Amino acid sequence: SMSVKKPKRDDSKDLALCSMILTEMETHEDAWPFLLPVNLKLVPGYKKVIKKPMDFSTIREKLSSGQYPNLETFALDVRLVFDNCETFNEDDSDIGRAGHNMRKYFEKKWTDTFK
Repeated sequence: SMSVKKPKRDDSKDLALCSMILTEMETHEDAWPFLLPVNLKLVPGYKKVIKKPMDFSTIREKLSSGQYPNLETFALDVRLVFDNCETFNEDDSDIGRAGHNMRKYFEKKWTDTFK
């Protein structure tokens, strides 16, 4: 509360480390469904159903331009990519499987780097 603070967690490396995690996600073989924004002209249903589209390129731009205030807002956008994928794709599809794999991969790197 006022004039009463928990000890300062060092956050000075967070930007660099989120950038490393994102690089690893970008270079995974199963990243291909997530590298670019879904083309809303060419994919029926996407625009109406997926209220907040997110992809890796868009995360990378946000990251590089100071649009994440902290490491939790970065993790929210990454999870959004996988939650959108589950909303629109069958579990038993190549894209559906890709999204499960990528989410598992991300969650391990996140825990190992920060928890």
